[PDB]
Amino acid sequence: MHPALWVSKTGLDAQQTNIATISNNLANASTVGYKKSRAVFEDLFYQNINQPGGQSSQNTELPSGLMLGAGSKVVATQKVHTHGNAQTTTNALDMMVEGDGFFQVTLPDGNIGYTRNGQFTLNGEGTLVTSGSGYPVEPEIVIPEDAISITVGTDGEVSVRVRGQQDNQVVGQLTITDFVNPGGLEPIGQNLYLPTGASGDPQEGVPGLDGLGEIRQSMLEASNVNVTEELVNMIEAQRVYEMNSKVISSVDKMMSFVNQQL
Amino acid sequence: GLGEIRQSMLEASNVNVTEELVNMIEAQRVYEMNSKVISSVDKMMSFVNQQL
Amino acid sequence: MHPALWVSKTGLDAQQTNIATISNNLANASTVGYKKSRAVFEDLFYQNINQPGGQSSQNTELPSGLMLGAGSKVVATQKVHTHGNAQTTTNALDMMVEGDGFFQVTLPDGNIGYTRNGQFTLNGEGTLVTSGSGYPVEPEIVIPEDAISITVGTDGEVSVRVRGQQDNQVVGQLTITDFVNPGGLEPIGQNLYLPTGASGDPQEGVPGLDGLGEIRQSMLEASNVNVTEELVNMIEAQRVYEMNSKVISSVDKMMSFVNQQL
Amino acid sequence: SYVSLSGLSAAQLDLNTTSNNIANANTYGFKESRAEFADVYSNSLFTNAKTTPGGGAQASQVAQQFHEGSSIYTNNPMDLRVSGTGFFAVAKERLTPQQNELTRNGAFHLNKENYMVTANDEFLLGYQVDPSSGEVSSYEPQPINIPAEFGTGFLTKVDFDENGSVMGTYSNGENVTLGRVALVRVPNEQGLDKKGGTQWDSTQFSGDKIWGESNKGSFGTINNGMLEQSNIDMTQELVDLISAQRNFQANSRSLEVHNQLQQNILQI
Repeated sequence: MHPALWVSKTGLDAQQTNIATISNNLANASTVGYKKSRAVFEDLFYQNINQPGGQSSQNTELPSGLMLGAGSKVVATQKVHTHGNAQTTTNALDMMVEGDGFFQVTLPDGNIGYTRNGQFTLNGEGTLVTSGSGYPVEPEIVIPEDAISITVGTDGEVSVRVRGQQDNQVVGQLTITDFVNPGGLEPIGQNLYLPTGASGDPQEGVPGLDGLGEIRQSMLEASNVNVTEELVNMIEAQRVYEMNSKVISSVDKMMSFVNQQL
Repeated sequence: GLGEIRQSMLEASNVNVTEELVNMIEAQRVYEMNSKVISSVDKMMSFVNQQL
Repeated sequence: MHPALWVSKTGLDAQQTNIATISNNLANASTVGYKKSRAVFEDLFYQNINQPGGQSSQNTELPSGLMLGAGSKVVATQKVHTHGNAQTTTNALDMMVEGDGFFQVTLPDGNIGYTRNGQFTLNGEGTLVTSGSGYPVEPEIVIPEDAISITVGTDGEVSVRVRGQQDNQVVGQLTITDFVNPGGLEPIGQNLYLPTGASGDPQEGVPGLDGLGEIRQSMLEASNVNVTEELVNMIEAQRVYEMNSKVISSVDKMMSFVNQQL
Repeated sequence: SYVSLSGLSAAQLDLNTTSNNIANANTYGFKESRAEFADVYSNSLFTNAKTTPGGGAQASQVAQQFHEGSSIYTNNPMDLRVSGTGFFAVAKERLTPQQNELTRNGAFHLNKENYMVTANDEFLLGYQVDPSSGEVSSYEPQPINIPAEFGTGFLTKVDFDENGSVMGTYSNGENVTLGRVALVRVPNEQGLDKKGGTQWDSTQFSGDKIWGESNKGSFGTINNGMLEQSNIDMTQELVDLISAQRNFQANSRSLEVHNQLQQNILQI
């Protein structure tokens, strides 16, 4: 009915998406290996009423044209893939990637999913799996029943010590995958990511060579959410939300006045 | 292409109360304005009957 | 007068039912053996103005049809029959079921009611009755006047101790009943339930065999209500309640406008 | 608003898990728990893929951290402890020892029939060895009995060596080996389902029970006169209380903001 009604509708939607993104960041303030997200704002197309640069008389062009905007929207939810802090734990099977890299697991459909969460465990067969849905870790790491301890090297070599045997036996070799643009990964939930077109090809290697990060045993990577920043951004987004409703309130009152008068 | 089953989780309604209420603002105003035309035509036909 | 008036009326009643259920949980926040209830919503029938999938022409059928809903309602109030926390008390006549099961009491009409509330006591005859209205427990457990200490076993074996006589003297045996669908039980007040058609046949047995819970003497079962959940849900239901009042308020204003113009 | 409630639910679960650890700061054999959370990202065919706000936080699993707990010294030969990996095998019924559960507390005593039982009158299981033989003859677990008279001679002292063998000396000066305590291990300890009284049972996620002797293979040793306290750290639990409250308050602020947005439109 009114141009300002639709423009402010896009303003309300944009701030709702921003607040929803911030609210999700606060929810995952204790999720291990979580990467915070920020909303990216941009203005929509501008209606061309008067063309800027139009030849308003010879040797005279419109310095500024009448161009009415169509509002704003959140164009992307950019993942901030910066490193989180390290939590020292006593568990021998929870690991951390110190630097660039992702743990790779086998999804039930057969594809390989990449995760930053290092909270791992074992199943009844001793295969190293995740502590959530129990996805096997690629490549499979089978801990023998004769092991008395587990040590995961910086280079990812998983070794165990057997009673009555020096020179601990190697039972596996971890490989981690890096991405040129980790922010382009598709979050599929359960602290897992899937490669996309904008993510780049998955490049695999030993964890500590070719720029890959190191594997830190008995250590967890905390989420990188800054609660101070999230709460301040929550207040600002609320203010922009309320001032857009004032335009709708003003437009609604104008239409009510016109109907009674005109 | 089928979705996954998530135990101990529920799917809330996808309605956006922000969109519905602003749509109510538009719907009420356009409804009133179309009533203005009928009232205007009603007065026009009354004027013609009395004059013509 | 208006389709929106009736649809929002059903919405108002659905939220009034939801808040009433929530308020009931808060009221019974300290009741022993009380199971919180949750309201289940579902939409009503849809008017079939245009058939979805109907033929708009040959080789072309209507993709989506014009189907108007009739509102919503709370179709069921489901009891969340999850176990509550255990309270340790110095009373020897209050017991708890650790696991599935229900105590059995004799109603004044002669039927048997099932109760998770274990706060029992004695009447003048020494029969083990509930600490409320005084309904005797099935089977009768009468404490002799020579008893100096009352012990109730894990397997429900009730026994007392007598001066100058070694070995506890057995006085009775408690039995508890389970149901396939305890959520189908009928709440009749006074912390009592009744079996229904959807509850299933009552299965009685020794408390500790065939999947039954165990009797914990000097221990009571708190209510499973979480005031955090109830208060948060009550705020949400209040907002939805005000949503349907805006529709009714707008509909009333439209009819007022038409009464003056048309 | 559900995203904020997801944060409140996740934070409250963190409080409840920590409060459970603090409550059991004195129970023998307790293994602390850690609340693990996971993200929610649900999309459909008709949902825009560029902007993907999360669905909240989901409870992944309440872990069962199985690190060794500190030992207390009671100088009591009937109080036992496993130094290493392994659990004691305990059966509620003497007649059927197959229906057994795994425990870590070693507070045992003798019943009126002289069976080594737990505080709950649940019978400890062990291997049957001949008085003259050495290692285990039959590996099937049986309740451990320490006879009052063997010949005759009356029981005087009971002690356990590092191999778990229970040895009872009598008045006639005859030392007879009455058996050795059975030790149980599983490939996955965190997969065990938790019963009452600091006891576990075997599941499919935990693999099968591995019956073996103490100080043999991957099993640990058995020490008498010691008990294992809870494996919790008070300072860590108290700090986790601090961080969990400031995450319930931050999420509750998000819930408050969302409500005030809906109130804002209701006044137009």
